[PDB]
Amino acid sequence: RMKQLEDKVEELLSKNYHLENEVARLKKLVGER
Amino acid sequence: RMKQLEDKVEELLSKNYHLENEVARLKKLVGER
Amino acid sequence: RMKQLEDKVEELLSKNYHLENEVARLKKLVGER
Repeated sequence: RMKQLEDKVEELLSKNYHLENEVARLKKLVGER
Repeated sequence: RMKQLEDKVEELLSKNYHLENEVARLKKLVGER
Repeated sequence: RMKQLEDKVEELLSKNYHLENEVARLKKLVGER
């Protein structure tokens, strides 16, 4: 169960990094509107 | 400890899912400009 | 390993909260029409 949680935290970490880049991009696009 | 971590990873997983749906929606509403 | 996972999920939980506030703001700025 611990290895599985580790694998899941790793993908959530990567998803979080992506979302931050997307949110930063949207902030700027919403800015331009 | 493990039950607590499981609960917390679930919380983050469902929060992440909600944010990604909203961000996907906003990308479309904002468009290119 | 367990302490390390716990520490990482704590960090991600706070990062997720920040992104939710940003997304909430953008939803409002973008609007319904």
